[PDB]
Amino acid sequence: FNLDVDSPAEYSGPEGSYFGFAVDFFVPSASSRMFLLVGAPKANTTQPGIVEGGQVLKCDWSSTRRCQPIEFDATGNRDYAKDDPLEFKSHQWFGASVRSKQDKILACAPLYHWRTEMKQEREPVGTCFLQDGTKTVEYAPCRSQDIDADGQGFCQGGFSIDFTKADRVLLGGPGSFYWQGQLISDQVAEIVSKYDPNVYSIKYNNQLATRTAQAIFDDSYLGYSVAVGDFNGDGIDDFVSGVPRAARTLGMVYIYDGKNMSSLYNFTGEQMAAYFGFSVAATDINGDDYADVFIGAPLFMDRGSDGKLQEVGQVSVSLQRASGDFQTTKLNGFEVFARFGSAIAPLGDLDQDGFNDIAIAAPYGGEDKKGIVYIFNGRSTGLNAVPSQILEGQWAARSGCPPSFGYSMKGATDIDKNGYPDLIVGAFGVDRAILYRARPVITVNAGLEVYPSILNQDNKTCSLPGTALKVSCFNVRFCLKADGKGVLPRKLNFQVELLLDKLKQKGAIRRALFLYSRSPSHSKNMTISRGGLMQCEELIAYLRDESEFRDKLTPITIFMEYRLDYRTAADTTGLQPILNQFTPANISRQAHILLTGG
Amino acid sequence: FNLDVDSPAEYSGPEGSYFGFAVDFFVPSASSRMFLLVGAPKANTTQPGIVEGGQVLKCDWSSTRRCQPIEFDATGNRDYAKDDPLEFKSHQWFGASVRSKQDKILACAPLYHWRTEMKQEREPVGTCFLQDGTKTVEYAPCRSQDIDADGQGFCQGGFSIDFTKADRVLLGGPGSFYWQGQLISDQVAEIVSKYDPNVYSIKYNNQLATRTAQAIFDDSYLGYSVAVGDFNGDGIDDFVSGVPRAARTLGMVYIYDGKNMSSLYNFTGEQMAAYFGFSVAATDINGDDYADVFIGAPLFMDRGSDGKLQEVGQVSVSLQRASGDFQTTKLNGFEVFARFGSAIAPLGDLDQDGFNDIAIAAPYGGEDKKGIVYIFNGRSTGLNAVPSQILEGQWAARSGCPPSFGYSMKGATDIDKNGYPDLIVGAFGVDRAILYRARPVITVNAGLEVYPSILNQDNKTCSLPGTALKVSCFNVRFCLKADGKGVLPRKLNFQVELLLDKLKQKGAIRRALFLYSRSPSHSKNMTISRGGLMQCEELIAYLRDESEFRDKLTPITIFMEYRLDYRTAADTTGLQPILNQFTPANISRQAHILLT
Amino acid sequence: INTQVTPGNFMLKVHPVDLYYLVDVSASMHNNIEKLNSNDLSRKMAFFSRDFRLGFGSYVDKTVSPYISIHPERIHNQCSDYNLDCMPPHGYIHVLSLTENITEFEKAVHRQKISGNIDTPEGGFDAMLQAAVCESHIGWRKEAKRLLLVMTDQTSHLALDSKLAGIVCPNDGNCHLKNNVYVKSTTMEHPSLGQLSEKLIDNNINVIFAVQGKQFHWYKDLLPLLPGTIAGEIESKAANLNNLVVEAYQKLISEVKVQVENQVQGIYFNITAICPDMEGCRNVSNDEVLFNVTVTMKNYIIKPIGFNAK
Amino acid sequence: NEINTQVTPGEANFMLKVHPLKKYPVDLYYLVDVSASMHNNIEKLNSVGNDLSRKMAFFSRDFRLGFGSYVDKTVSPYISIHPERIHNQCSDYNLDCMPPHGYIHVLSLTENITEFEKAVHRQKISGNIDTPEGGFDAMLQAAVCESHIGWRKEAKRLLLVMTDQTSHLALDSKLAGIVCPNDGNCHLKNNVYVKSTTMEHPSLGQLSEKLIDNNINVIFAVQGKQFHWYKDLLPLLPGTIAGEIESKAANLNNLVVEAYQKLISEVKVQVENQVQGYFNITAICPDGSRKPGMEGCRNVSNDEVLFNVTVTMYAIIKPIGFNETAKIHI
Amino acid sequence: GRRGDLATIH
Amino acid sequence: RRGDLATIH
Ligand SMILES: *[C@@H]1O[C@H](CO)[C@@H](O[C@@H]2O[C@H](CO)[C@@H](O[C@@H]3O[C@H](CO[C@H]4O[C@H](CO[C@H]5O[C@H](CO)[C@@H](O)[C@H](O)[C@@H]5O)[C@@H](O)[C@H](O[C@H]5O[C@H](CO)[C@@H](O)[C@H](O)[C@@H]5O)[C@@H]4O)[C@@H](O)[C@H](O[C@H]4O[C@H](CO)[C@@H](O)[C@H](O)[C@@H]4O)[C@@H]3O)[C@H](O)[C@H]2NC(C)=O)[C@H](O)[C@H]1NC(C)=O
Ligand SMILES: *[C@@H]1O[C@H](CO)[C@@H](O[C@@H]2O[C@H](CO)[C@@H](O[C@@H]3O[C@H](CO)[C@@H](O)[C@H](O[C@H]4O[C@H](CO)[C@@H](O)[C@H](O)[C@@H]4O)[C@@H]3O)[C@H](O)[C@H]2NC(C)=O)[C@H](O)[C@H]1NC(C)=O
Ligand SMILES: *[C@@H]1O[C@H](CO)[C@@H](O)[C@H](O)[C@H]1NC(C)=O
Ligand SMILES: *[C@@H]1O[C@H](CO)[C@@H](O)[C@H](O)[C@H]1NC(C)=O
Ligand SMILES: *[C@@H]1O[C@H](CO)[C@@H](O)[C@H](O)[C@H]1NC(C)=O
Ligand SMILES: [Ca+2]
Ligand SMILES: [Ca+2]
Ligand SMILES: [Ca+2]
Ligand SMILES: [Ca+2]
Ligand SMILES: [Ca+2]
Ligand SMILES: [Ca+2]
Ligand SMILES: [Ca+2]
Ligand SMILES: [Ca+2]
Ligand SMILES: [Ca+2]
Ligand SMILES: [Ca+2]
Ligand SMILES: [Mg+2]
Ligand SMILES: [Mg+2]
Repeated sequence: FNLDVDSPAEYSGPEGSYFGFAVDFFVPSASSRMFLLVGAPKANTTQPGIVEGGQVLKCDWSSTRRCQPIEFDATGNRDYAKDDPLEFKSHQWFGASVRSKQDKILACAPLYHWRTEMKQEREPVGTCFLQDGTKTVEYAPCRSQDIDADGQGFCQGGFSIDFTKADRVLLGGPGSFYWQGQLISDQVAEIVSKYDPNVYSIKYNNQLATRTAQAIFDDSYLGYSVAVGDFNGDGIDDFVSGVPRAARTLGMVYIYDGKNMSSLYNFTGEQMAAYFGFSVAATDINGDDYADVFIGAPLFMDRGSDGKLQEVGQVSVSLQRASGDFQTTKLNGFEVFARFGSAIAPLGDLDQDGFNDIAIAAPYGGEDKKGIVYIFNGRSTGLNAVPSQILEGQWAARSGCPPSFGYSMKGATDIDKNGYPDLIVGAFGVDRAILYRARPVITVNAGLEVYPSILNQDNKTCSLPGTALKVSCFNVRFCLKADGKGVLPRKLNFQVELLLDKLKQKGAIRRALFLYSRSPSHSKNMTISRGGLMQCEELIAYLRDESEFRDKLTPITIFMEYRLDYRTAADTTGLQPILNQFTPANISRQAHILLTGG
Repeated sequence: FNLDVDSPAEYSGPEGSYFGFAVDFFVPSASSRMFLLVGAPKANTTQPGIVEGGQVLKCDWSSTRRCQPIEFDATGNRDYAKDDPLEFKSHQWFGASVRSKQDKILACAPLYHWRTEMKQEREPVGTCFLQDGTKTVEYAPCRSQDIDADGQGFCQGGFSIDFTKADRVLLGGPGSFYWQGQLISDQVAEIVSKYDPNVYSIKYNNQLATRTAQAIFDDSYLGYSVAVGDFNGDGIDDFVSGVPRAARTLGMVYIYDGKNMSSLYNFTGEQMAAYFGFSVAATDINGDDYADVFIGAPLFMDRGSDGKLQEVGQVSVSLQRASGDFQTTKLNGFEVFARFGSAIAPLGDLDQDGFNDIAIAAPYGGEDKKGIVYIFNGRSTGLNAVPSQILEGQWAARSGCPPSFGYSMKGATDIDKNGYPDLIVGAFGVDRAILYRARPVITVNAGLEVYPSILNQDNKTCSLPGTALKVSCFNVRFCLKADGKGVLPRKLNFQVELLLDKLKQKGAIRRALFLYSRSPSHSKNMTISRGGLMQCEELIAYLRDESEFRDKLTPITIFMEYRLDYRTAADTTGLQPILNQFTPANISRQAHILLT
Repeated sequence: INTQVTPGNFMLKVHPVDLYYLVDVSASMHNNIEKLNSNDLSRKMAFFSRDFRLGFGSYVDKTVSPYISIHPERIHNQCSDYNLDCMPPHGYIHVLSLTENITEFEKAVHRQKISGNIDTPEGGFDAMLQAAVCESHIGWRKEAKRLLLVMTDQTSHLALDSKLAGIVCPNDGNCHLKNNVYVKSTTMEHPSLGQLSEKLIDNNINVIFAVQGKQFHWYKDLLPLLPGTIAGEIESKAANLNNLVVEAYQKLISEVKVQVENQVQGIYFNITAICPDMEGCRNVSNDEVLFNVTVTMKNYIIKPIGFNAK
Repeated sequence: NEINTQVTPGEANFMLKVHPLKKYPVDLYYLVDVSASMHNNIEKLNSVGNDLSRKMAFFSRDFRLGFGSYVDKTVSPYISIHPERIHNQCSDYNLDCMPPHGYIHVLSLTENITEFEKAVHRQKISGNIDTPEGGFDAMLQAAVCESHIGWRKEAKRLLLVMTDQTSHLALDSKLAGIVCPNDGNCHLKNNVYVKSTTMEHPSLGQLSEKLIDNNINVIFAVQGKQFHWYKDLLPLLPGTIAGEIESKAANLNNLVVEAYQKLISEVKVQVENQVQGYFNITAICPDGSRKPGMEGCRNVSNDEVLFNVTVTMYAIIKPIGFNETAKIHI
Repeated sequence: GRRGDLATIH
Repeated sequence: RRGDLATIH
């Protein structure tokens, strides 16, 4: 709820290059600097005689919003022999997938084709490039002697990727073995140690991979998506991958062990063609210290209110149990054809309340299908199913392809170093990427007392200011105390609004007024020091004369509400704090007239 | 803590034969019987014209404790030609290493010498025999064309041996390549498929063996000892070996992949001449399923409390991390010159408490240097460094050599089929071997309630039987529950002993008495069923009249102790259960008099 | 003051065929096309349809990598390794608009060649959609139960299968035939079942799946997600098409479901179907029906299953 | 009553001292490795005596020197069991080698220098196979066998060990089938170590204790790179010192005198026994310095020593290799 | 081997 | 050939 929609950082790329198809952060270390990363899969490059060879750019956070491509490979199509092209880097979609871990950067080209050393063929084995400081190496684990479709010929390695806690790569290739798909994992220390530019099919010792299976598994797309997280307590990150066309297209999500690639758990969708497994994510969403699994099914259609079917989408939420089980809960979309669940981005603690949070995108929803993103906050009981914030796409369709705001996104990094995780969103349909900054959260403890509460009309104690009349008075004391995590000043300006006898309407007569105003309402501009003790203001109210109103039974409600002056609490960049949406910004008490007695 | 010492099974061999130098179990599974295997390196035989060739005896556990020799090779020295002896089986120390897996037995003679096929030489290549029920064969991989010290001529193959999970042998030979040492692993399926008694240098197809290296590694003793365990998560057992003289005598331990014999991990001792690596063992000790490594350094000396050195020996425990490196602790010895760490024997789950255990010997420690064993139990956190049991050698040195009780031992086999691993201990110095049986462990939960706990002298409710009087009563209830694993009786019998107002001594008047006895003590023989519901017994006590005692401040403590009737809980063989280690010998409650 | 539905616990009741042969001409279908050649359809069907017509079209898959081989020798002839007389692959081709001259269909089929590609699943939903929205090219008759017979032996490609080929732009659901050929087969991803179902319903088109192998049960398990559609297994001994299409048409007319559309920004439509004995009812020609609708408050249709009442 | 020692006193924070008597009488024993690798060093040992007395007169107050040799255990696999080489381990190289042996005592401590000169010149070379040699077996026998060698009562007992290679350890004998630990007694039936084939080598612990109990200081005369081996073992053997023989030889006399100087400058202290339970010693030098008990004090000659010892919860306190033990008890 | 659309041929 | 007899070698 605290993402700054007022002044988001916007980044642009060359037209038609799908700038924003993939995004991520980059915190190299060895220096106090940070940057973004954005993928342009259809970008034209200077590589000799190559069309739309793809490219990944590095957009900087410091002041200006300028991006520069990363020369991963300035060469062209190498030759296996005279006039015999070894590779085909045109339309390879380099940058279709991006992923960074500290100094290492890994981009891939799912549609890179190569010749095979054995025959003049054009096979999309897919390749990836890895950079670390000044070193840059190629990584095509599917570029092997195991060729053709029954082998790794169409694997399209790098389709999806991810790092691990201990510097192991995880790579998907849904084409392997007649589209059974495949997963591959290699130690980063081996991708660089065993790299040889004259060798085209490199073999790594400590490699883990899935093997070919029976033909029934054909057309499963193992490796269509990937995530990582521990699911057996060993500490070693395990491998989670979506298999959308699995189980007669019900879809599945395989979990393999990260130490020996042995199967651990299976998930199985429940609707055919729902593409259960288009997206996957893992993160502890309830402070239990156990990674929780999120699975996307963008094409799921639920039986609506009128017994009719309509495509909305659905994400499944599973909480890892100490026993190894999963407490699974579901979550449908809101708008039709919005493809809810296309992207699922862990965020960390977006509000610094103790539990991690997650973003979920519906790239074809909203006004004019400009795309939407939904923010969901986590709790000890699980995921709060009502989103706390909605990000609306700002760009109308350019030419043919919708903007696709939310198709990709990445979070969990505090780039402005303010204390709160920030978020990146991409819209390749207009070649854009946006960086939403997390606003700090102020938590307010408000208190309100009204004494006495049983009011006695004939108990006339206080005298009106200046005059000699006497009225039945009673005190109203409101208290205000606040603090917050992150970059804030030491004093906050609030705007308190009190109202007496709220139940009464405009035409109805109001029975309780304030001693020094003779009015129901009372405004105040209070100013508390941050993290201080309770600061209170004591007021004196009174009742109208006994003979001015007839209703003595209806209660007299006393309502308070406090706003915060945001424009003034801004930091060095104009990022304004926000009030913790958890608590109600209002509280109400009550007092009643005393009737008869003895 | 549960090893039976009251009546162990003692086996004895021929004098001076070093009977007990090497011990193991034999569980054929094609006979549904179980035996002990004992090595007698310096025993005489009937082999024609041979002296101290050595034997291996099959000692039977059932019925009397009588051993028989196994007939592996009844022939004498073969001839390469007339009057050109090929073999020199005299003083070959056959049986110095024994190691049995299923119906397959493997003995070795590390001092066997042969002539070689190229030269009238006499070199100790060492040899082994392998029996499998009805067929027995020879196995001498160091008896090859790689003769002389420059090769395997002095390898002494069989100095240490071990089997693996997947029917492979691991054999060590500390003398290969001018004592660099060597490891050799051959499939058992081929040691039998390729054997030929007229071929002396046999080729094995799938052999794995270390390779001769730089001369700096001379005098290393690779293969001095061997163990097995997975250390790279491949399922196949990997090879672990001590190299006691490696690294300028600091000692080392090499681990090799059990699939292509490529080096995996290196341990290294901290002190010179400690002989780090004399013994090795590999077993999961903390229930994680990762083989943990145990290394002995018998001659290690620790800077003692007085700033002076003293040789006590040291074992190093190393837990295998999931990351892949090891978490290592060290554990020193107790008595001087006891050679703590000469032998290390995994025991399995000695108390079936969920974690495997281990024994560690000090062959030359104790009263009159008769040898001691130290039983250490494992925990989730590692190895509990406090020994729960001590086994003391019970024989005085016959002559010349110390009994060496514990120099060799083997365990992790439940020979009596009672669900608890037993332990074999050998003392070759007196030609003896003991079978220590593990007693069943009973876990007992005891309960004791006292209500009300504040007693009102003027609250006379219960009537004292036998008199017209009334007295202030309070209830004493006690409960009991017992269970155990494995072979146990269906019902156990505990003798409960309650005493009232225990803080008073003979002479001092006891304030509270039992209603139906007018006595401060109460005895009951309670009988509960193992694994059944708890059993309680409610009682009633009362206080003396106000005019019979003056002290009202001292608490009235209620003391309970509950023995077990061991003799009746014993099984058919007289092996009686044992109460779990940390069971209170007594539980107590309290009640107080109420003043004014 | 009438239509064919009455009217134009409150209940409601109800009171010329155009067939389009959309056939998979992939390599795996080499044995089924030879049986599709042969006239009898009209023989069995004339008495019940009260005059009818039939068109014809073919489909294979998207003509891009990795669904086909991009090798020059087979990019145009996907059967180069077997030097077979295969025509080029294609997403969807329209050869014969709805015509009453039966002999033209017989000629258009006999003249048909076989294509080929790589991956088993075929891009059939791509052709089905175009056949539904393209009314001017096919010529769907106004007041006529519009039928679309899809003939294949394997599972179909889904919307997001196109991500492999780098196709990420959703299908727009319009007609794209510049010269009776689907041109967007390489630019727009396959349609989803929701997109397919809605466009199928909006044109009052009922689907008939003519499938052969074990993959018949696949299309069978999807009929709940496509109201107005039916499936039927071709016997691998072939020559069963005529008996299946008539059996499919009979069962199709016996099915009488009801659906809703739009609302007044908040209404319940708690329909409750009652049979003469899921909103439909089979084994029911001009016999009674009845559906009970419940209505509430907190403004512009009720659509019969593929039929021709606001 | 009396105080008849060289340490003050002879029999809580009580201080102790020692009297650094100047001009000690010395007893040296040349225990030399006569393995084949030493073939070039024995020829250099011949004329070391006469000059030794020349150089040693300045520091010693009359002295003697004995001689013995060692090779290795005369069993397989340390030697060749071939009949032709069992007695002559140099048969392949037809050299005039004497038989191998564990330890031989040829010349008891004698003050007649010409006697040492004769016993060395008469010495032959042996041979065996494995590089390491069984030296510790001989050192022990030379220490415990007091009646055969004749160690003088009042004489700083010196033992020069001369070798060029590392030594066999206690448990190396398992290869030979020798598994009975060393008993640490004297086993010379006729000036010949008989148990070399029945008892395993002694451990460093056993060796240290027997060296200290007989007040014997060791000098390691080593040549090759293996000098650093014996150097790295002096922490485990109090009272010993090492010296690298120059590969050009003629360094025995310079090491023994140079080693003796440092040996007399070294004054460590050790403990012994207890009452079933610290002895937190703190040694102090002639120059104000806080030196640990075992730290001794270097560069001391006939000057005072000191070191207050604290005892809290029959025992002996031995200066390192001195002929005087000041016992303490309650 | 060869599976998929061209398998029956093949 | 190394060991004790190597110098001779
Ligand atoms: C690929 O590698 C993985 C390893 O990552 C491997 O999975 C192992 O499988 C083996 C057997 O197949 C398991 O070994 C058994 O483990 C039994 C006890 O395991 C329980 O306790 C474990 C102890 O861990 C605790 O302590 C450590 C250190 O404090 C800490 O790291 C832990 O968090 C925990 O506190 C525990 O790790 C383990 O957890 C697994 O199981 C639970 C179900 O109970 C599940 O919920 C978890 O998600 C996790 O999967 C488990 O709880 C042990 O008693 C048992 O010993 C018996 O059998 C052996 C023979 O194997 C006998 O020798 C012994 O005497 C007993 O009879 C055995 O050792 C091991 O625990 C698994 N490890 C993991 C991490 O899952 C796969 O099999 C490998 N696949 C292939 C194809 O090789
Ligand atoms: C007639 O009306 C007058 C007022 O018009 C009334 O006098 C006031 O009564 C209130 C009680 O309703 C008194 O409030 C208390 O003040 C004392 C201090 O003197 C506090 O300690 C009291 O305890 C708590 O009050 C709050 C909760 O109610 C807490 O927030 C607070 O921290 C204390 O813990 C309480 O506040 C008030 O002091 C008097 N004022 C005067 C001037 O007397 C009178 O009692 C009425 N009489 C009749 C007969 O109706
Ligand atoms: C806050 O209240 C004070 C009253 O003293 C007023 O002067 C000031 O203008 C107010 N500020 C805002 C932002 O309303
Ligand atoms: C008070 O705050 C709550 C939020 O908890 C809100 O729902 C409610 O409408 C508010 N009431 C008024 C009168 O503003
Ligand atoms: C005894 O030793 C201690 C060491 O701390 C020293 O302080 C003290 O002076 C010594 N005794 C005397 C008498 O000096
Ligand atoms: Ca894991
Ligand atoms: Ca969790
Ligand atoms: Ca949160
Ligand atoms: Ca931030
Ligand atoms: Ca292994
Ligand atoms: Ca372990
Ligand atoms: Ca245990
Ligand atoms: Ca047992
Ligand atoms: Ca296809
Ligand atoms: Ca030697
Ligand atoms: Mg096909
Ligand atoms: Mg030598």
